[PDB]
Amino acid sequence: MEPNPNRQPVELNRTSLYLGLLLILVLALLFSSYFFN
Amino acid sequence: RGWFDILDDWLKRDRFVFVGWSGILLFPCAYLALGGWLTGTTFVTSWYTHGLASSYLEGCNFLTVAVSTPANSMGHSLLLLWGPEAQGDFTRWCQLGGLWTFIALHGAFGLIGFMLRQFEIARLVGVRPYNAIAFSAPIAVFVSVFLIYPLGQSSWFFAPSFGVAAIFRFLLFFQGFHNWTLNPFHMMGVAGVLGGALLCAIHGATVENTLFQDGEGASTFRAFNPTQAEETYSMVTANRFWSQIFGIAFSNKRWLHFFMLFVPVTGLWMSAIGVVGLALNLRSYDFISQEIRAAEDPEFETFYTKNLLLNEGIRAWMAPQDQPHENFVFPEEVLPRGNAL
Amino acid sequence: ARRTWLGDILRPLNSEYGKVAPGWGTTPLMAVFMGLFLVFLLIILEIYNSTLILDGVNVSWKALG
Amino acid sequence: METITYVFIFACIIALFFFAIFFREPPRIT
Amino acid sequence: TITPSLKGFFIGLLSGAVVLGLTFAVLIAISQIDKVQR
Amino acid sequence: GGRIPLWIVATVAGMGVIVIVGLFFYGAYAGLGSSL
Amino acid sequence: GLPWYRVHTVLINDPGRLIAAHLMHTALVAGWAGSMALYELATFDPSDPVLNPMWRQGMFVLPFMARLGVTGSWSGWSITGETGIDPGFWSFEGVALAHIVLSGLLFLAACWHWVYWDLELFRDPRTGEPALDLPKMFGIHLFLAGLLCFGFGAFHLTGLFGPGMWVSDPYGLTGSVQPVAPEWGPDGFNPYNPGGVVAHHIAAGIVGIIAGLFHILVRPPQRLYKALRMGNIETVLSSSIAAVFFAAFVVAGTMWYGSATTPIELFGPTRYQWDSSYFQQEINRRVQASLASGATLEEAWSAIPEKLAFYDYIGNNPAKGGLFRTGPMNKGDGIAQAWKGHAVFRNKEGEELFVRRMPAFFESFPVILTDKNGVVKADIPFRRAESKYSFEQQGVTVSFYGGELNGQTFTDPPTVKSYARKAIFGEIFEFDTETLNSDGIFRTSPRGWFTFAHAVFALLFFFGHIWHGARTLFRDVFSGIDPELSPEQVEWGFYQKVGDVTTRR
Amino acid sequence: SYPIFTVRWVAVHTLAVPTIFFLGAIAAMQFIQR
Amino acid sequence: DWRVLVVLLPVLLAAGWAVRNILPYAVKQVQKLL
Amino acid sequence: TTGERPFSDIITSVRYWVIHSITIPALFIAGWLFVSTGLAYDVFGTPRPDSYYAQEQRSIPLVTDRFEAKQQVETFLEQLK
Amino acid sequence: GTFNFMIVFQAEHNILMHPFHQLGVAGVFGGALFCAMHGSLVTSSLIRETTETESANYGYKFGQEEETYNIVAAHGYFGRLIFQYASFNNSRSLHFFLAAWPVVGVWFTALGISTMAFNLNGFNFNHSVIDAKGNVINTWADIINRANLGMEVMHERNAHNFPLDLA
Amino acid sequence: MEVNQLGLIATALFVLVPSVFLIILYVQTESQQ
Ligand code: CLA
Ligand code: CLA
Ligand code: CLA
Ligand code: CLA
Ligand code: CLA
Ligand SMILES: CC(C)=CCC/C(C)=C/CC/C(C)=C/CC/C(C)=C/CC/C(C)=C/CC/C(C)=C/CC/C(C)=C/CC/C(C)=C/CC/C(C)=C/CC1=CC(=O)C(C)=C(C)C1=O
Ligand SMILES: CC1=C(/C=C/C(C)=C/C=C/C(C)=C/C=C/C=C(C)/C=C/C=C(C)/C=C/C2=C(C)CCCC2(C)C)C(C)(C)CCC1
Ligand SMILES: CC1=C(/C=C/C(C)=C/C=C/C(C)=C/C=C/C=C(C)/C=C/C=C(C)/C=C/C2=C(C)CCCC2(C)C)C(C)(C)CCC1
Ligand SMILES: CC1=C(/C=C/C(C)=C/C=C/C(C)=C/C=C/C=C(C)/C=C/C=C(C)/C=C/C2=C(C)CCCC2(C)C)C(C)(C)CCC1
Ligand code: OEX
Ligand SMILES: [Cl-]
Ligand SMILES: [Cl-]
Ligand SMILES: [Fe+2]
Repeated sequence: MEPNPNRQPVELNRTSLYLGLLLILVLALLFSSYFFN
Repeated sequence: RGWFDILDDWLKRDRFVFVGWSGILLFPCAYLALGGWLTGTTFVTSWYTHGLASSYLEGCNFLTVAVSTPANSMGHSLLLLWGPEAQGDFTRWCQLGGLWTFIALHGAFGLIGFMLRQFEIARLVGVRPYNAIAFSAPIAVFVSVFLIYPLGQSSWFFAPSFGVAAIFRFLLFFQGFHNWTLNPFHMMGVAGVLGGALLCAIHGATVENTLFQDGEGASTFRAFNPTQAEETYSMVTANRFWSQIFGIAFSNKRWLHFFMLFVPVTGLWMSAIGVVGLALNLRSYDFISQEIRAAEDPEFETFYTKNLLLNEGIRAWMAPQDQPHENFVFPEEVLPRGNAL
Repeated sequence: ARRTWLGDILRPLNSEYGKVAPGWGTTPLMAVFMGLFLVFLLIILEIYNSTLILDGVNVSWKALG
Repeated sequence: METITYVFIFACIIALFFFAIFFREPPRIT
Repeated sequence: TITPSLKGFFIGLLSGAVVLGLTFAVLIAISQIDKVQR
Repeated sequence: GGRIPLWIVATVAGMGVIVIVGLFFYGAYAGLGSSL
Repeated sequence: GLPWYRVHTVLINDPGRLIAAHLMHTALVAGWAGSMALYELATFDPSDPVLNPMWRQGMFVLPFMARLGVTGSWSGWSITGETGIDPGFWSFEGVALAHIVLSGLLFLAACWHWVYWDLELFRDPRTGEPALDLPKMFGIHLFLAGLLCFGFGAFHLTGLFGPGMWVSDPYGLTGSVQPVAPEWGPDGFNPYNPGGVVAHHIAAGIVGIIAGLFHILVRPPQRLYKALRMGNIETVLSSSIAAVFFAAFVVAGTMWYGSATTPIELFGPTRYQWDSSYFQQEINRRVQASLASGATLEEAWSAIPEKLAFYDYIGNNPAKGGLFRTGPMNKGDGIAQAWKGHAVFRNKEGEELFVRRMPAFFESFPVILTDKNGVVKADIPFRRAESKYSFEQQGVTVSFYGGELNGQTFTDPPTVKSYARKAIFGEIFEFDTETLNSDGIFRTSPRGWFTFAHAVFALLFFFGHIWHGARTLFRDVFSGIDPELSPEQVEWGFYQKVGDVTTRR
Repeated sequence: SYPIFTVRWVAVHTLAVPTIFFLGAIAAMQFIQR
Repeated sequence: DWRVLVVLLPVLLAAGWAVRNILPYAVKQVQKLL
Repeated sequence: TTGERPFSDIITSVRYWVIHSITIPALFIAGWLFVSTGLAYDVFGTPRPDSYYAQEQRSIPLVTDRFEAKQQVETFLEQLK
Repeated sequence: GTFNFMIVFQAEHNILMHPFHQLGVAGVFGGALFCAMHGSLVTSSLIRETTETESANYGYKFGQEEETYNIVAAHGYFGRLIFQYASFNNSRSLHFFLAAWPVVGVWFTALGISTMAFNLNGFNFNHSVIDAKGNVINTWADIINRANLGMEVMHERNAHNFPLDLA
Repeated sequence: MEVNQLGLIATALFVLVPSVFLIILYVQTESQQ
């Protein structure tokens, strides 16, 4: 049986990392207060 | 070569206003929602639903005129002209707030029409349909605010009335009753709206101040050609500027313009979610930890506790007139009031 | 690709990819059922909403007694 | 512990600022 | 039985039909008179 | 066919709005809606 | 490489791994059901279905098991309060175990399909290409859906071969699982009639069998196949999402307004039952009937089942909660223990006085007493200096009839004011606040939490309908417009009909 | 050799016509008095 | 009642006046449609 | 560019202004008479300055029932007769 | 504290009824709309340069000489969504439009705050409508005013010894 | 303050889990070239 031909690689560049982290950190900082209530 | 294909042909002709299949839903409804509003704001009262005047005929100006919501006694009745409440009497329909549902429903179907229009013109021209997609954010705001909110509530009476000052009243309702400013979904909406206006001005001014000198005249507009293949500003100089002024800057023109789509569309979507919670009085009204300290410790004061006094003033002072159907009677001695005022 | 007993059995159910009736086919008929189902959903909605009022249809909790 | 949590996130954002600026992928032409 | 609101339902139902019908009557006509050359 | 100079249509039209709007503003001070 | 937001596109032309991912999703969802139920069982207190029903206790899945007839625990309790029962294997716990075994068997099946993705079954015999005949698949699945919808109505709900469903009287006092006969007439479309739920499933079950049959045998028209890109599995996702959000709005609304399938003993009351003093009307009907029938005050009120008076209390109104006020309703006002009695205010003249009730809109509300005519005769003043209606000045008293305080009168103004303040919530209860260390702030009910989630999810799925619908109809330009588009196709008047070069001039 | 009556003609007049009617009723209103 | 004809008369003359003034040119357009 | 007649060529055209110096003012007058005759008040049910309250009254005639609402506003209106 | 500030400003100046705040909203809603419109329209007319398995964003390389979208095609779409002449075919006018609209509107809302500092407040139509007897006939402005009052009487509840809050 | 004790586990997981995800995909992106 042949190995699956539908596999692709995944990419996350460094700007997308910075954008993602900024998003999560700001989200955490907006909601943290409501979680502590 | 049948009648359908013939009609498709005629609907899809290139003319001063394209029509399309979507025009068949859109145009009747867009025209009626708009005629409804102009008609009611010029001639129609709010006396029997609200105890308010609301037309030019009655002496209101453009700021105070409005098509107001039906009386709270109508519940969520569709208020069809031909239905059990107005029984086909056009005059009674108007007086019961039948034009509120008329505007809101034809409006709702007009918005569908418009988004299908964007779909139809984008397919026939061969572009990608991201303008249509972006318009999903206006729709979600509309349906959550004007439909879902009062459906969670006791009646249409508590949706927004269609009018400038009337929408002002609605903003203050949500402060006093929902403490909506505290709500993390409104804040993200706010970040989205202002984020967008910021992106709007900053991208427009950057293009206009990294222009290439392409003509001899002091008016730099004349020297763009819509068919030129050449970028009309330097992305490179614009990047170096913002890198050196701000620390980071865009390098990708596609990411930039996609981000301009993303930011405002997302903020509106977040606020829509927040209003849905409010449909059920699921507010972000209080911080519990604050209330327990403040109850026990009368020297503890924050801007959080200050604003809930202000909300308390709003509720008590506006409720009787803003909700006549509850016949509230607050004798003087029970109104909350700071010293002297 | 891998043959299996159960595959051979289900084989004809995934065998007519791309087969269509000609032209318009049953579309006019489909459209009828569509029109009916809509009016039927109007009735259901207007009963729930109380713009349709029917004898012996007491739309309330009190209709469980 | 609430105070600590708030300051740690804020602190992290400032450090992310730092890397996003001095340790960006550098833009390169054509 | 046959209630007022049911009478009204059919009024609304039949009026929507007119408007749609009449509207598509007009539209078929015009598409037939003013065809694209091709 | 092009017999009226367009600048003319524009000054008359323009004055026409000016008139009707000033009516609407005079009426904020007279009659219904004036506080009187 | 693939961007992060596109990783799962690798399944689009791999039917086996698509089945493997779908199996894993199913396994995780059945897994969740099992774990939620066990956590609920580990925290449910079944000792008082009157003042501490499941819906005060933050129970989310318990009530759905009870709604279809699972009412009992291997521990011997049932939710009706019967002690001594024996439910067989299909107890709350057995339902939970089942879903976990299911989760585990589904997980293995997924391993097998991921590894053996290259099944001949999935290949078009002509071309050798992966290919799913979606039109016939629709007819097969539809036909199965009708069999099950039919059988579920025909056997489970009737009691023919099964337990029936939860039914109750209009005031949620005597609910139970009973078989239901269908209602075939017009009142079967009344949401508050449970026989219409039976009729619906039998009738729709047959329609789905028949249509199923139609969709297996009759090929789609060429016009529709082309218009709806029926060779494209993403069209099925576009329309499938649209259907799911249609259905999520509906279940949201029936939860909020209430229907025969959202009974108040499982989910709690509605806000509208507070707006319209629904339970209060009925309470008053009984005290007047007791009384005309020659009972005393003490007797007429003592005659009031506590369960009924507990509905007549804003603390159980689902529209008094808050978004980040978490946990059960018991975490807020506490665990209800007893009814204190119905409170009666009289001024110094002996007029009966009525505390004006708090509306769902108001986090806080003043204390205002009125006579049977709506005329204000007392209040708790804010500014004291010009006050003229103080309980002190008017000599307001409270007497209690029924309940724990039955036949007791208080007259000292601070105590009177105290009950006046609770009277705005409706009927007056004694709460346990230590046990859950309750903070005294109202939470919402499962009725509230379920409406909120499904109304939100549905709205979000609207955008999923729009995204994947656009992607089906514009697949050909997903990556960009034609680089040799020419300004004649896009300039005006070039073509009589837009985007159709056969109509040049 | 243009046409007079077009879809465009219709849209234009759909809005123009009742715009003036309204501007005339509203004009009359400035003279209503209590 | 009588107020309605009052209101309606000017619209009719506006119709008749535009009717008669445009009639000749409007006929050529219908002929031209084959 | 799509075959209609250009706007700027219409509103300077003499045939245009011949028709419209009649239609525009006839419409402006129609709409006037709609208000001046008092008809607009009756088509829409809008209260006149003298018919919001009855002389010694200070209550709103707020509608308060759903299926009797027609009858309600009618009752309030006979209390002005 | 920001929210405290904007509540008190409304009770003391009726900023919502002030035209310059209405233009700031117009600037700030209009800005967000034009941001989305411009972003969706450029995004709709990207020229194909990538495959289905990659970010179209990789179709642009920093510093490329050619433009990366077809504006004629974008004009052609938005022109037909409205009509031809309500849409831009010149990129310079378009980008200056994006700049000017939110900038101007926010000049005004900043001027509004600057001028309500000298208590030239928003329009006041409290009791502007009365009947033939002389009764007040409320509008939505009077409702606003009631909410405004509830703010007035509660804010800085201990700090006022005399009947008017004159600053 | 008398604050919600799961607030802390909640915030930490809210932050950590999406972050680790982004990092994992970034570092293996760099390991390719
Ligand atoms: C064409 C677009 C369009 C759309 C989408 C709508 C949509 C709507 N209108 Mg609007 N309306 C339109 C055009 C449209 N209207 C036009 C052109 C006018 C001007 C005449 C109006 C005037 C108008 C008024 C005055 C009112 C509405 C109202 C409504 C709402 C209720 C309609 C209803 O119950 O339908 C019911 C009817 C249908 C759904 C039609 C279904 C057609 C069936 C399937 C065919 C039946 C055919 C027949 C039985 C077969 C032959 C039988 C035999 C005897 C020969 C709804 C939002 C009401 C509203 O807003 O309430 C607040 C309202 O009061 N409309
Ligand atoms: C810093 C100030 C600020 C900012 C930037 C915002 C921003 C926002 N607010 Mg918040 N607000 C604020 C302060 C602010 N707010 C304060 C202090 C309060 C007091 C509590 C409120 C109270 C408040 C309420 C009560 C609501 C908002 C809402 C919103 C959102 C509205 C989005 C929108 O465009 O809807 C505009 C409307 C639409 C986009 C709907 C569709 C529009 C269609 C396309 C109309 C088409 C027009 C048609 C062509 C014809 C018109 C012609 C005619 C007029 C001539 C947005 C996120 C709303 C929200 O969250 O919505 C979910 C909402 O209901 N705000
Ligand atoms: C072997 C069969 C089986 C049985 C008997 C049950 C039985 C139960 N499950 Mg489990 N479950 C199963 C399989 C099964 N499950 C699987 C495979 C999964 C993984 C998805 C789950 C996941 C699951 C969850 C997540 C939950 C349950 C729950 C429950 C309980 C309530 C069920 C309920 O209210 O459904 C209600 C179901 C519906 C209302 C579905 C309606 C279907 C809609 C209307 C679609 C119609 C579309 C159709 C194609 C169109 C038809 C056309 C027509 C013309 C015919 C009950 C004990 C609940 C519970 O209490 O858990 C503890 C719960 O929350 N189950
Ligand atoms: C439809 C789903 C659903 C619903 C309605 C409920 C409902 C309920 N659950 Mg259950 N639960 C669910 C799913 C659900 N659950 C799942 C999936 C799990 C496993 C995680 C559990 C695990 C669970 C436990 C362990 C407990 C409950 C409990 C409860 C009850 C109270 C919960 C509460 O206070 O919520 C509070 C809700 C909120 C504070 C709202 C949070 C919403 C956040 C803020 C959204 C995030 C925003 C996002 C990040 C924004 C970014 C977007 C943008 C950038 C794109 C209530 C009956 C409790 C109970 O009483 O049990 C007896 C309890 O202890 N649930
Ligand atoms: C049955 C539902 C369903 C299914 C099967 C799919 C399937 C797909 N979508 Mg659609 N989509 C849906 C619903 C669905 N979508 C809805 C409701 C929305 C609106 C929110 C979208 C919005 C959407 C967009 C905008 C895009 C897709 C794309 C895609 C494809 C790639 C997605 C991917 O790799 O995700 C990868 C996602 C991750 C690796 C992480 C996401 C983590 C999220 C943000 C939080 C996770 C929540 C948590 C797991 C709990 C589950 C949620 C709850 C509902 C149960 C794939 C074909 C993409 C596409 O078109 O590519 C061609 C794309 O760009 N979808
Ligand atoms: C000590 C401590 C604890 C301090 C306390 C301080 C304090 C109180 C902090 C509170 C923080 C707080 C919680 C804030 C929360 C903020 C909040 C509400 C979050 C929003 C979250 C959210 C997800 C909202 C949804 C909407 C959303 C997606 C909005 C995004 C907004 C956003 C980031 C917009 C972009 C902003 C902007 C300035 C962009 C700069 C762009 C820029 C570089 C352009 C320059 C440029 C232009 C060109 O034209 C060209 C050509 C080039 C080349 C070019 O480069
Ligand atoms: C409702 C209804 C209906 C219909 C209706 C309609 C459709 C209407 C229309 C209407 C319209 C269609 C209207 C219009 C109006 C208009 C107006 C009223 C205008 C005004 C304007 C002005 C005032 C302006 C001015 C100005 C300024 C201020 C500034 C800027 C510039 C200018 C100059 C513009 C029907 C029949 C179905 C029946 C039922 C109901
Ligand atoms: C195909 C299709 C579909 C489906 C469809 C269907 C499923 C259908 C159904 C249908 C139906 C299922 C229908 C029904 C109907 C019904 C009716 C319409 C009825 C009526 C009734 C009446 C009207 C009656 C009356 C009365 C009364 C009430 C009382 C007295 C007597 C009398 C008789 C008068 C869809 C959508 C998915 C889409 C795609 C396509
Ligand atoms: C293997 C096996 C087995 C076993 C099994 C088991 C043991 C299972 C488990 C399972 C389970 C144990 C599962 C569970 C699941 C869970 C889930 C899957 C969850 C989910 C979650 C989520 C998704 C959430 C979300 C969220 C959050 C977190 C926050 C809030 C909001 C929301 C809701 C969004 C047996 C022996 C039988 C057989 C053989 C094999
Ligand atoms: O500090 Mn801050 O807030 Ca301006 O007014 Mn006077 O002062 Mn006080 O009062 Mn209102
Ligand atoms: Cl303050
Ligand atoms: Cl002072
Ligand atoms: Fe740009």
